[PDB]
Amino acid sequence: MTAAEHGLHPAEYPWPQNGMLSTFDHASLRRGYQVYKEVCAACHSLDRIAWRNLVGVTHTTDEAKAFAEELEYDDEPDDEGNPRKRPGKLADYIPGPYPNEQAARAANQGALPPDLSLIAKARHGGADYIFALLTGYPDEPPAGVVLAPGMNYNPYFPGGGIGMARTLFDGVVEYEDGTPATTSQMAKDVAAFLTWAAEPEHDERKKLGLKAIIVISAMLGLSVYIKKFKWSPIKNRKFIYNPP
Amino acid sequence: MTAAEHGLHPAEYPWPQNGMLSTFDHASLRRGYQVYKEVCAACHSLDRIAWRNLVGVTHTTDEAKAFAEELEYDDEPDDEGNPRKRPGKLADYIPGPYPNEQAARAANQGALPPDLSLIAKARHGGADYIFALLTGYPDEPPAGVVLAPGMNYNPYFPGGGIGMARTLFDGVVEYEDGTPATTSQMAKDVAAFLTWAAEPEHDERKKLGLKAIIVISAMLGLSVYIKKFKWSPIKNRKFIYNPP
Amino acid sequence: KNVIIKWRGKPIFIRHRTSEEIEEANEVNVATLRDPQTDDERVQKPEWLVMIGVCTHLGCVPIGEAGDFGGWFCPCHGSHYDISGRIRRGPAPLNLEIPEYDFADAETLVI
Amino acid sequence: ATTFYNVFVKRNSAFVATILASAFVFDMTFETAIDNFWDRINAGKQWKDIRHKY
Amino acid sequence: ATTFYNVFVKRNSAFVATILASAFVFDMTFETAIDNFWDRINAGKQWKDIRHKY
Amino acid sequence: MALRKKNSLLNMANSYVLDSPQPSNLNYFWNFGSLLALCLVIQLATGITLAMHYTSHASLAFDSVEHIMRDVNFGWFIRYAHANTASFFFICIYAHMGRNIYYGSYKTPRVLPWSIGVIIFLLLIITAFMGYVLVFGQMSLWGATVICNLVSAIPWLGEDIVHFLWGGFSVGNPTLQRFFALHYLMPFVLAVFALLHLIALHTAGSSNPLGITSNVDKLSMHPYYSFKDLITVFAFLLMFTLFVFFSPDKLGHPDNYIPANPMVTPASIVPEWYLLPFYAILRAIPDKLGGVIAMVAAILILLILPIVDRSIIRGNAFKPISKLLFGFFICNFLLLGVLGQVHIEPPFIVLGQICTIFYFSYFLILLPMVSTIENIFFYIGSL
Amino acid sequence: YMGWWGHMGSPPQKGIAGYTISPFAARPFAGVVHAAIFNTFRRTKNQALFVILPVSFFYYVWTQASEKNEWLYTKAGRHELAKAL
Amino acid sequence: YMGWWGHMGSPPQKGIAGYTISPFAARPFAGVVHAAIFNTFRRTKNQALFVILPVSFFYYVWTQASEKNEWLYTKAGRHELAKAL
Ligand code: HEC
Ligand code: HEC
Ligand code: HEM
Ligand code: HEM
Ligand SMILES: CCCCCC[C@H]1C(=O)O[C@H](C)[C@H](NC(=O)c2cccc(NC=O)c2O)C(=O)O[C@@H](C)[C@@H]1OC(=O)CC(C)C
Ligand code: FES
Repeated sequence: MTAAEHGLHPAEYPWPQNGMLSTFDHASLRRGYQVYKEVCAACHSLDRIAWRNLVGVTHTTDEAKAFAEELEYDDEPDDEGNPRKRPGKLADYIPGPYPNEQAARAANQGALPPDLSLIAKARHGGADYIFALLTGYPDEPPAGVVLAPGMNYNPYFPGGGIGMARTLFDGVVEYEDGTPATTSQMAKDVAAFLTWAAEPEHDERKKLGLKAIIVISAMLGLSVYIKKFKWSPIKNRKFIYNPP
Repeated sequence: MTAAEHGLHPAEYPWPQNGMLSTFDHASLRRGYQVYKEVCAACHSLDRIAWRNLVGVTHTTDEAKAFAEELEYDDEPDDEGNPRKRPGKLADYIPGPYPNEQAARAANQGALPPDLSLIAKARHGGADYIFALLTGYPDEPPAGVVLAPGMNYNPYFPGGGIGMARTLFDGVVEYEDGTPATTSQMAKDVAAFLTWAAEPEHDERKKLGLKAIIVISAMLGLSVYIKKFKWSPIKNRKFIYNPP
Repeated sequence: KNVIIKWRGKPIFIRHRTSEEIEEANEVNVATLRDPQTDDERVQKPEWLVMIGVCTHLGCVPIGEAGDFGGWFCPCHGSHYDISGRIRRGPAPLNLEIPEYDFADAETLVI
Repeated sequence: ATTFYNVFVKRNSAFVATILASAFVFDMTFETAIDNFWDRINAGKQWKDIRHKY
Repeated sequence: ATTFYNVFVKRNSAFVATILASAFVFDMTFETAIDNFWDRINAGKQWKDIRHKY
Repeated sequence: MALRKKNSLLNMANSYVLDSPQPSNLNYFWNFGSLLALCLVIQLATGITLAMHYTSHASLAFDSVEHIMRDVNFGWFIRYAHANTASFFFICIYAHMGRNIYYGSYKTPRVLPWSIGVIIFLLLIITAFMGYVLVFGQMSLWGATVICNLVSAIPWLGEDIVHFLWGGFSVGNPTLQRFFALHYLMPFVLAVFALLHLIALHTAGSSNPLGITSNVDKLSMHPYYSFKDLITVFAFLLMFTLFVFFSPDKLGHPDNYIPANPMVTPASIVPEWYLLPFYAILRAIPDKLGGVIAMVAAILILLILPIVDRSIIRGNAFKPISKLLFGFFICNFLLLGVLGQVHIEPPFIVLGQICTIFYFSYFLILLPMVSTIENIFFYIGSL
Repeated sequence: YMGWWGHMGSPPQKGIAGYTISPFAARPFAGVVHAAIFNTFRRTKNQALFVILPVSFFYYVWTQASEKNEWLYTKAGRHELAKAL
Repeated sequence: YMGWWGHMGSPPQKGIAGYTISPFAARPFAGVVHAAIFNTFRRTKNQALFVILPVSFFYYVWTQASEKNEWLYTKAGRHELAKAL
């Protein structure tokens, strides 16, 4: 296919979490959550993440409960069977900006902003793709590209025409930790955040893998000693033949 | 337990469908549907039955479509993502009188009228229990029974006090076939109807069972001939012993 | 006042019982009780009656404050529960079950 | 009757072919026969008996 | 060192008991050692490192 | 040499189903083995089919079973066949065990097939209990609640174990999903053990109703027992047909057609009929832990029959006193069954305790006494 | 303990002559009427006691127990029930 | 075709004496360095062609195909692509 049809393949950036021994930077994850909440959440849902998931990753229990309690969720009906709302709890899922697909598409000139809970695993490239995409809107589309109406040019997106406009501009977010909120900083943070959302066990997984690698390496070394020890009678065997 | 606590056990009535070779009387089923629709459906749902299930049992396709098309059901949202209703189709399920349990209980002084799709299989007694219950409200509770407020005495119901009032009175329904709508006639019809609802394969099941009984009986007879034929050498064996 | 908290779909009655309510409950001789228990067995704190607000008969929810022993009245078959939530009159065999609840703070309980 | 044996039974290929053809015919006729029998013992009861009113 | 053999290895019951006790100790110490190592190579990155701000 | 003997694969089939040497005098009670194999095949066929239509989520399980009954072509049949064959499986298994006890199939040299058999019996109980829960009707739920709360009586760890099995604090969605997976698996484990008890039996061959050696007079398994097994297959299928087509709910409990409701408790929680004797044994002991141990011991005690039967003669065909004792044992086992489904009321409480003592005393006292005395009577009587 | 055809593990047999006829030469139903009536009567009569005694005893036990239970939960049986609890 | 210990189906063996020492009497790692270096070199050298020839050929094929494909879907390759379809 033409490279246009595939999309430009994203650069390999050195993410903090790349590397067999490396966790996420949780301060980046927290910054990234703030980007999601102030920018992406306007159009994109994060349906697979519950408030409880942020606790002990990005937020304390109190901060997360505060976020949950600011929202209203559907309760069980009252005693007259009339519908009711309740304040959110830690077990609640982070709510979407739209009630259904149709509402979502109507607000986005037909395009459906996907759920971002898995988007880091659901695209070739992962964090690098998300970072590349958000930072890769050129000021001007390459001369001679024909964009459909309501499309924006982005070379990393397959086909080139994406229904999502550039959204990150210097200082759209005010980070609470005093980090300069540059386009690239915000994209790095939110891309890290979304990667965590897709794979929240990532830190635990790689620690257990370190333990497993060490034990299995030792057992591999020892298994070879034991095999050679038990086989030495057979390898060392000699014959003396006297034809009868 | 006290017999009160168990409930009086219902009589064995000779239903048309009792008997290995007997189907339901479908004219009774149709009459019973009319009782359900005009009396029971005020409080009880029939959630497991779709309009299509009445077709070729009680109603023609046209009559059933007419019943479905009179109702409104939840459609997929419109293009602005606003909720919408549509007219019913044959694949739709017969809708309940209440949106939820809470609404149901609030309308019935706390008691929850159960769904009747399975009630004939879900009680000891089946059709006989339903018939006995609907016809078994005495004019006066036996002297010395203390009914709780909003309870009605019915000996067939375990405990005696049922939250469902007597509902069948002579001429509450006007049958379309000119059958006199007496309490007993209506109870017989509706109990038959509910029995069909619980087990709609009943007629097919018993016809295939007749075929199965006949084939398996013949094969049983033949299997015995064949076994005796193959075993006759062994059964017929005789010995002559000459001690050596 | 009595609150109704859903907890695993089942309703939880939490009553903030007054002094005189506690007194009324501490009266009934244990002897004459389908399910013999005293309020002290039921509550771990006399000001917090916490029960699973499902009637022990079939499983309707009793309407509180109503009754004949002025606690809870199941409208379904007319069983009356107490200010301890003990069964007094009607078909119900047992007293309204007590969940495992702990006072983490004096102002918050977990169930 | 030797003829009958020789044709349909002696060769197993023929015997099994005869059994399967018989099974086909039995299956078809038995279906039809049960259908008619069932309709007579349950006369005026089934949908097909009341359908004419509609 | 004959002593060591005689006590811990000669009887299989003793050998397996020694193996399992060693496994228990290894398991416990290795867990703790990995935990500390993991915290040092990922310093300032984990929640426990930023939690103090809150 | 004939292919069926030459080829290693064919030879294994041959050794079990064709040239297998059997005693020439096995009576109809030797046919329950093949009926249990037929039940196991029907359960696999119907079970796998139901699994294609069932959804293990608790919000949908009961509805999926209604979907099977109402929407799936022949769904009603596959569901009722599976549910009723579970009853027939236990009729056949009790018959098969009864035959083994009466004819002393548990004695040397067949202790091994017998002992594996006792494990098959345990797996069948577990299999059928979990399958019952999958419907997620009221009997499903309240059965899982009560039975898994017995495990709470295991001291110290019991509570933790229960919550671990449920996957939660009560019977709910996690429980249902895990029971689905296990109920799918357990029948394959059961089939493997069924095959192991046969392989174990192959060393001694089948016992026979006279309890003597059959080495003197053997008959190939086919065609003699093949065609004898067809008689009981057709007899079984006649009984199956009467239940499945004409009375599909006669063996069941209507309460399971009410969707599970953790609030409402059913009128009476009684298990499926085939568990009832064990349930009566459990109720007989007042202590919770005692009751559970007794209930498990009621099954495991079968493993000591090889020890406590002290007879020099195999089986009961020739032992009039043992036959009477066995009759009393079997009738008591049925009375236990009936006491499992009455209410916990006088005078059935005391009666259940007497029947439970009689059940255990058969293995521990009576069989050892009676078998010792009969030894002496045979010897003195024939002098 | 059990061998296979040709070394089954029978003590040596000698001097038994066994005879039988083909299934096609025999009447498979010969004397079935006589057997179904006289033979089944003989075999049943010989085993009747071993079934009838335990069944009749346990039926009587159940009957006594079920009748007592029923009577205890009547009005007449209120007092006897009160003592039994 | 294969028997079991004691009747394996070997032709009769005679006059072979086999000797070995205990695993505890041997160094299991004796001459490992020599083998790891010299023996592996020998064995690899002897088999190298059977791997290198097919792998190098199929790698070259793939390389030619992937480079052509890439070139056909450029601007420069428009005409050659048009003919190829
Ligand atoms: C006001 C609208 C809007 C905002 C703000 C927005 N998006 Fe999107 N986004 C979209 C739409 C519409 C699409 C789908 C575009 C398409 O399929 O043509 C989309 C697509 C995406 C995709 C997937 C592209 C693909 O390969 O399918 C990612 C990843 C993404 N957005 C992330 C973000 C992040 C991260 C932010 C902000 C930090 C963000 N979006 C802000 C509307 C938005
Ligand atoms: C206006 C109310 C009302 C009407 C009309 C009504 N029911 Fe009910 N029904 C109830 C209530 C409430 C219950 C539950 C009673 C209880 O649990 O105490 C109930 C229970 C039942 C039960 C189950 C009783 C049990 O065993 O749990 C059946 C069967 C039943 N109704 C059938 C019918 C039929 C058939 C009709 C009319 C043809 C009917 N009902 C009309 C309110 C009604
Ligand atoms: C799926 C369950 C089972 C299957 C399919 C099965 C099948 C069989 C079969 C086919 C035989 C040989 C034929 C026969 O005697 O009937 C047999 C024999 C036997 N089975 Fe079972 N069996 C099962 C369960 C059990 C159980 C639960 C026990 C014991 C508690 C048991 C103990 C035996 C014994 C001891 C024999 C040898 C009996 C003898 O021939 O003397 N089996 N079984
Ligand atoms: C020994 C084998 C088996 C036994 C004794 C057994 C027993 C049962 C029982 C008793 C039920 C409850 C039936 C009811 O009342 O509806 C059931 C349900 C079920 N079984 Fe099995 N089963 C067996 C094998 C299998 C197998 C192999 C599967 C393969 C998945 C399976 C799948 C199911 C399913 C999906 C249900 C739920 C649907 C239903 O209730 O009908 N079963 N089983
Ligand atoms: C096809 C070859 C694979 C070997 C295993 C298949 C089955 C097999 O061996 O069949 C045999 C026919 C066997 N019957 C007997 O032993 C038998 C012996 C003597 C008398 C009678 N009856 C009297 O008249 C018998 O019924 C049987 O039904 O046992 C099944 C359970 C076996 O299934 C398995 O274990 C595997 C799995 C499906 C349980
Ligand atoms: S349900 Fe509570 S009173 Fe019967």
